[PDB]
Amino acid sequence: MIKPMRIFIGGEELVTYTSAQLQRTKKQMTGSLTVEIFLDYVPTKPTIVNAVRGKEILVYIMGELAFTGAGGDVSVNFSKGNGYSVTLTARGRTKYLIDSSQTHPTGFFKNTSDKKVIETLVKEHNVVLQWDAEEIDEPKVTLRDGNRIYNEIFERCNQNCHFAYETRDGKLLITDGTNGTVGEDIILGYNILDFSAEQSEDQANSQITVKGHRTQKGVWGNDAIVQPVQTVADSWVGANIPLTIQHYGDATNEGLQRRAKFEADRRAAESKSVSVTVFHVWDIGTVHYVEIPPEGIFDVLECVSLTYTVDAKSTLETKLELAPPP
Amino acid sequence: CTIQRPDPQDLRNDIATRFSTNVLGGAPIIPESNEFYVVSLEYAMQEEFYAFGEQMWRERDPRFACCENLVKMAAERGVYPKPAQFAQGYVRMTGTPGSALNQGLRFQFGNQTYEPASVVPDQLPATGILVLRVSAVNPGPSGNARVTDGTLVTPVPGISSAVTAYGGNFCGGSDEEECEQFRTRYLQRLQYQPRFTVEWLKSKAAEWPCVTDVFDLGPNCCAVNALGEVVCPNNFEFYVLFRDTFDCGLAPQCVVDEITDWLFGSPQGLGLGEAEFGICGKVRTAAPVKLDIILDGLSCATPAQSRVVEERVTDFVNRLPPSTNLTIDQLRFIGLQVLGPSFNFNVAIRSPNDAVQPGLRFTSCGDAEIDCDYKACLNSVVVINNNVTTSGC
Amino acid sequence: CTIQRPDPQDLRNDIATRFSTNVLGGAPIIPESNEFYVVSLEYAMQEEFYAFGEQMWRERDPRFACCENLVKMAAERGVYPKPAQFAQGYVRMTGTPGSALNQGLRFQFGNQTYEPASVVPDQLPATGILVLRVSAVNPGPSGNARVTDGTLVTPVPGISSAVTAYGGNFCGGSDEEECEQFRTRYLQRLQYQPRFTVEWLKSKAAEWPCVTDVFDLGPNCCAVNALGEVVCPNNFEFYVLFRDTFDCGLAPQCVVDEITDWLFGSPQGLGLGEAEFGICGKVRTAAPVKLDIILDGLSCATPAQSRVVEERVTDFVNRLPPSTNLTIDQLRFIGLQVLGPSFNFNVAIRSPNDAVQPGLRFTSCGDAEIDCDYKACLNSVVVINNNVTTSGC
Amino acid sequence: DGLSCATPAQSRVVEERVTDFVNRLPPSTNLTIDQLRFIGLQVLGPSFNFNVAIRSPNDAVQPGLRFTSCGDAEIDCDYKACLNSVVVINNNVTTSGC
Amino acid sequence: LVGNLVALALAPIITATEGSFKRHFSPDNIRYYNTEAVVSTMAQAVTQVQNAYLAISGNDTSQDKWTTVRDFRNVLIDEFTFYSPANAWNVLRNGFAILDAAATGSDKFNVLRNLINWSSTHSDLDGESGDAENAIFTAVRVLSAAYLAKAYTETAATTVNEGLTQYDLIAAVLEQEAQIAKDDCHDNEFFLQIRAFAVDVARVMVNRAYNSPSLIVYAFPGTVHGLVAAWEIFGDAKRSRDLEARNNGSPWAVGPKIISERV
Amino acid sequence: LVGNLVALALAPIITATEGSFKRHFSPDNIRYYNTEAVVSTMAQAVTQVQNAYLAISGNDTSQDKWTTVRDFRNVLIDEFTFYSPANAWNVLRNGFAILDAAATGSDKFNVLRNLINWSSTHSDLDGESGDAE
Amino acid sequence: MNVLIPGIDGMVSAGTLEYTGCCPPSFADVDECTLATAFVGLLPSGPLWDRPKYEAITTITEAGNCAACWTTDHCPTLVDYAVNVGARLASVIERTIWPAVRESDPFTAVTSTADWLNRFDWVNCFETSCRSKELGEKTPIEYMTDCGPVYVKITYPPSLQQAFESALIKSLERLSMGIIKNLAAINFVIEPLKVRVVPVDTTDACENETLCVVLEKTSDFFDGVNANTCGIPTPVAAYIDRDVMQLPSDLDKYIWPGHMAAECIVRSLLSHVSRFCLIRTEQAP
Repeated sequence: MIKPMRIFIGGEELVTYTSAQLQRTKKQMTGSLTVEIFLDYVPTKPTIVNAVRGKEILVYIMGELAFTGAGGDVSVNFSKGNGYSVTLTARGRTKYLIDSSQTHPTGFFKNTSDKKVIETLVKEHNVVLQWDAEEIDEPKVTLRDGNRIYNEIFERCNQNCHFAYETRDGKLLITDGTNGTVGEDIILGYNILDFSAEQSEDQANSQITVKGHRTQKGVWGNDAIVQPVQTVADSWVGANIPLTIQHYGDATNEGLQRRAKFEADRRAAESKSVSVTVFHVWDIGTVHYVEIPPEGIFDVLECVSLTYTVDAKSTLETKLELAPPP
Repeated sequence: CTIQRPDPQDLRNDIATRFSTNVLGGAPIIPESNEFYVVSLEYAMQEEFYAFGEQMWRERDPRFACCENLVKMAAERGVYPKPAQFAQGYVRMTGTPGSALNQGLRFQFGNQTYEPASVVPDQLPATGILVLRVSAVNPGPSGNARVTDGTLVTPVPGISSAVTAYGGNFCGGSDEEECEQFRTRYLQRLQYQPRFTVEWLKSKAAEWPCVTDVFDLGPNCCAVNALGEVVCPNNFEFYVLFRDTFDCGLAPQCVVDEITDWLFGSPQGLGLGEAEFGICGKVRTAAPVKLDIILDGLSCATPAQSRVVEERVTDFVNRLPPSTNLTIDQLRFIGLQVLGPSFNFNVAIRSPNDAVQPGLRFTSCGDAEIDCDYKACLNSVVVINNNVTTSGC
Repeated sequence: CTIQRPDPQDLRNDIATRFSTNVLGGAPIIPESNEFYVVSLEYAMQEEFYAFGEQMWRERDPRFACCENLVKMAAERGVYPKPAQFAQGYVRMTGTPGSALNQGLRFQFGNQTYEPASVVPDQLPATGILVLRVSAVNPGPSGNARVTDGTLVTPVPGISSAVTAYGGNFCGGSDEEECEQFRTRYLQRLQYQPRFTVEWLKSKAAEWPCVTDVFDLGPNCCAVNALGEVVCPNNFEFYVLFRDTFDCGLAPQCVVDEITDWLFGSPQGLGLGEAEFGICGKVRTAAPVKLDIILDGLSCATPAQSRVVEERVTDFVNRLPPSTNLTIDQLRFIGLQVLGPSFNFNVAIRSPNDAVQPGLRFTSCGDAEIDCDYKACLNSVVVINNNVTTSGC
Repeated sequence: DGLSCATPAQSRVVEERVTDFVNRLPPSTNLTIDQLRFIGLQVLGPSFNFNVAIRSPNDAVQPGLRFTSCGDAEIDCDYKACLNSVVVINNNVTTSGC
Repeated sequence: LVGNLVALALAPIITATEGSFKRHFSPDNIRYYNTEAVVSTMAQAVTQVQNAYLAISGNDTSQDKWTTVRDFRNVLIDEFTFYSPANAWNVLRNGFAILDAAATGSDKFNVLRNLINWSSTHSDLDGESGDAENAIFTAVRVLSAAYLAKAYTETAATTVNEGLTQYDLIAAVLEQEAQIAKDDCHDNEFFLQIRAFAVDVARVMVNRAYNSPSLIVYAFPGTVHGLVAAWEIFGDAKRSRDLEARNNGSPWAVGPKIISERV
Repeated sequence: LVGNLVALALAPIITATEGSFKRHFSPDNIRYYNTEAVVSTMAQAVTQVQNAYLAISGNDTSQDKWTTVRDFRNVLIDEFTFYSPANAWNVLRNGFAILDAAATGSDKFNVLRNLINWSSTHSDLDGESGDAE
Repeated sequence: MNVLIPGIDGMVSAGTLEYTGCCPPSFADVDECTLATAFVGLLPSGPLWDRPKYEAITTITEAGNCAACWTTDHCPTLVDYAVNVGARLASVIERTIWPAVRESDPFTAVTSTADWLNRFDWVNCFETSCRSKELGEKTPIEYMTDCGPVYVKITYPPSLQQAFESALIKSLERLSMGIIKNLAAINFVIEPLKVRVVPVDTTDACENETLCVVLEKTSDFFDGVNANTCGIPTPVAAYIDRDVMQLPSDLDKYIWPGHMAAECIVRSLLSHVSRFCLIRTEQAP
């Protein structure tokens, strides 16, 4: 059987979905399910509705979990001729972290670690954290009053390189490397329905200089105003394209270099973007060998994104966005 | 080997004979032909077969088996690895009565952070004092401490910031069990164990809070009758060391007496405690004998070697069991194993201010003979650097 | 870990590579040629090898044995399937004292038929009453029944043909075990190592037919913990009750002597019974001491509370351990729980008809102090009112 | 002296280490007692009793073999300590076996 | 929205168990000389669940175990925790849920079956005390039966008789519990609830045994190899591994009747 | 799922060699009068890999070539580095990884071949010492 | 009534289950001839394979090795290669899988008994010069010299040592299962060594010193071990004549290894008891 999906809003195995698009990504905290239901209306018989606006779903792809998290919205349309459709949208369970507002009493974490400040910024909405990077210590953590549960995490995992995204179970994964799990060697002429590689040069940078200030206890004057600096370099770009991305917490040498290398991996991973459309419908961090000789790719790349699409007519295709082989 | 691994030549002869009797109808084989090479491959394949069978036998042997397989094997016999432990203790806080309390209490003791274990009462009791069971926040041996005063991190209205460690110690903190220690603890359960109750009692007494080490009766504590023959003890006695609470880890008598009461019962031998029926015994402690150690000739070495030698000799003396001599040869071996065998290095064991101590005698050879119920204690390790270095000056 | 049966396609790819490199000098394996069939045949051999290997290695795992490889591999370690067990109970016969008694007696209770499970004396005792421990002739739960009056199948001269079971209690029948009820009880007797604790003796003595509960000694018994020149306790004594079988739950010496000979051994002290080697003991019963409780001031409480207090007092006094005082405080506190602090409720303990009984004294506070090898058995709880109150009106 | 009260595996290990240390001793080098005690202090631990002694076979005199004040065998040039036999013995009573 | 007849819903039976537990468990309304005994029995039940989890997790190194163990210990060491029906029931349900989430399928069989045996006993106390202890035992046994059903459903049936035997075991346990909860009109309501959960587990386990893989018995003339049988049935010899878990018989002689899946 | 049979995978053999090395190398469990010899053998092997890298890099000027050389000295100067199997194996594996990443193809032939000749000897010590070497 | 047979927990009663039916065919079944001819089924079918697959006869030579019978009208094909592959396969199964499955169980090990003893950490009490004095004044294997006894390491015959080590391993495996220390469980544990512990006293002891126990032999024959997969373990004698093995004269006339191992095990089990002899008696077959 070609059958990939079987959606469950709660146990109701969707059998009417006229189309579907499921997107997973590392550049963000969530995903985006988008189902299309029929929903007939006979204007004499009784009709029943479903006002879910929050009733929880999952998308088992090809006999395996793909998503986990109709919370998004209901979008009942109309028309005379092809009307009566219902687009349901469903973000990832790590969402309220995105649309909430921090309500922690204190506001001033003292002598804490980024892991802990993240555990208490999440356990207010029951989103178990899959911490798999490391423990970094920091003296002063003051959250801007009611900023956002997601802005603060993104800020706390960017100044110490940590990808923050969501898994297939419904958890928040704060990683530092890859998800291992290597796979299919996509070769040009073997399965690529379509490809598009673009390694531009307007989004690269030779030297990244990180400056800031020291926020430790007792440290003042020069040792907290003058010294903290670092200059990391990407010996691949070319000419002197300098930069200065300033730091915003407890600027240690390691802290400086680490924020620096984080951005030096962001800019790197944006300077070779390979979108491939493959055929039939597990790669949110997977590495694959890719072979596209005409554009000179013979290298091992990491899939940043993954989009399954369907439409009963001509579809079932997967769009991957990959990660550069520096 | 464990299967058989027959003589190679014989195996190849048998393979060739089978191939000739079956395929070629009994005729020998032309060397360097298709059939010769076919025979050689088969042989290689059967050699790999022997190997695979051997290792499939090995993968079901407690001693040589991957950790995962080891844990799966031991779960079938009742041995499970030990998880990580959080420290524990009691905190006594004070303030004005009637104030409000919440579950977000966190205490700062030294450099560590601690949290309530039980449910915090809604209001501070009318006495004005609250005693709370408290566990550490980070698992491992770091949570263990010996402190008496601490501060409140999260300030609460009407509650003074100063809190006290009720008891003065935070026991229990331990780390996860490795795979090799778990292997050697599992393999100690299947093997034939004489005097099983002695090891059982020791492994049970090791679970008392803050008990760091458990030792048997040392050698300087045997006993002989009038006839001149060794007497075997009819009870079960041993020593314990609380190495992170008291000085040298030696505890006062009341603590070890309570440990005895908990382990054997009162009266002992009736099975009221942990031990079985008809098991008497006694947990003991020791008295410290202070010793100075002087290392001469250590300035000739690189700073790394000097630092590591001092660390190792301190560690050795601190972990020396009670009722055991601190001989010069042991310290000298510790120094030799680092500095090399042709290095000049002399050690000396002295008493502070050359005073006489009970249960300490300096044999002619230079050792420190230590009587029963006593234990060596490192007063100070001093290194005598008379400016001697590698190049004059 | 490490090594495992290879993916079929990978196995064949490796066999083909070896065959083409070590035999055919590197030539490809052209399909449908004789080398294609030879490679297919070698791959089949290796597949059969790996599959047969994984088969027996499963046949030796107790969690997946094939039953008969489970009944052995477990009868070599001493774990056997429990068969259908017989029911047991107590009968009581009467006749002319001194009558001749046979060994092959048989009793008819309803539809069942029982036989003496102990040694039958040569003659009827002089008192004229003889109690016996019988067991069913056919196994199974059907042996468990509730019948009181049975007949003597074989008429014996000078013996009444009408016997009575003691409480119509025949307890102990059950059925055999299946292959799945036996995996557990095997795969679990492999995780626990027996120990000889007091819990062990107290749960072993409860296996006897129709022993409701077993108590340790009491406050008023005095125990000789050690027997013979020895430095550790080696004596242990009990108190068993047959509540729903005997009067007040006390059995005569004849039955507890048999329990003693079964548990601790015939020549006591040599490990011939179910007890450890060298640990003599005894299973002693007690004598009933009737007590008459007078609850003064319950009549005024609503009938529900009075019924509750009665059914709690009678049940507290029934289950009272032998050789333990029935203090007045313990009885008062049963009324304070249902009646509340605003009730007046006095409790008195008396002997029936103010008669003196062996082993009964009254303390200065009114406590019924019981000398040991005795047990407080309820005679009748009576309610009365002498203090006037406004509960009426 | 004092090995029999150790696990047979430990005694076997100490014997196989002593037999190999003495065979490989460079010529004209004293076989000292400290170098032997260590071969025992490493596997037996510092809680075990283990004394070693060096003697001439049948207490006979050999050319170029002297004994120091501390019990070490002093050897002259052109002479090398070759092992005759290593012997285990137990004379000091203990409670190891009971 | 089609139904969901491939899966068990354990929420209604757990709610009914909560009701029947809190109805017969109140260590503040039993005689004072029995509360300590009842509460010790409750703590012993929680200890059993703890041991189950500690034996099923094994090589789980993540700090989540490291906490769950500390939570179990902090609950057991305290003294006033089990004197309230709310805390006791929350501890019991959460313990069973954590024991569930630790493994998948067969791994959780032996453990859970031991639990069914532990709570297969009856209480000797009288009146209300015995009713409280029996409520403890009944809660444990019914939760174990439900979670063992959920464990059976998570793994594929190797033979129709195997799936039916597993269903027979679980249905027998549930009928035993219903007869207990109906003996002298203890609670009629829990009897009805157990009956409903029994018919649900019946539909799911029977569908699993007969229809999850559609097992057929192929009739081969004479016994044959594993590879040849697989290739003739499916047209794909690599599926020979599939014919070994269901058929007993040497790999070179499987048959002459071979159980396999539909084509 | 096509397999790039155009390519060698070195990860499995590297992990296997790691296991086989850490099984027979414990310089804390060998006789005291051979530990120095065993550790010296290890240091000499790492010196061979260092000389290999220096002979293959040649005209590399980038600062990575200055830091790598500094790290080789720093690891060979210190004494207690090779007394632990973890540090020994990590040093060896990273040294080979750098020797690989220093050139490409033909260039790395003679150098690697010399190594195969150096490690084609056997140990003279006995017992566990011979096993460690 | 029930008739109880000894067990790891005293005297339990035993029973029998019904013959279920499913038990995969085991090693005993595999034979070169029964699966040499089977492998001929793996070839294709057609006019090239029909006749040869029909004329496939198989015979047994001297050393097993089921070969094909080349009558004087043969037709060399691949069918005989398939006979060859099947025969091999049976051979490599019988020499690679049957051992290493026979050796993983203490109750079937044949060639790995000394390794099993090294696993069980079994140490002998009679073989060390620092033995306990309560073990007797002169053990059966110690001869006398002016300065005390001298133990003599005995090198038992290979078959006898194999049987003795196998019995010791069975008994150590049973003991490791945690017995209770009564007399029935002890006797069941040490049963494979063909030795029984029997008390000396009759009257209720528990009031007298010296509660002693004598060791009594239950047979003059260790049950051996069969390397094969079909047969019966060949029994060997469990004793040694001192004069035949040419040992010093002071030793006992007959030396029994099983008796010494059993005495070690029981003296270690009942060590915590304070008053217990063990009177050893010289037992001639």
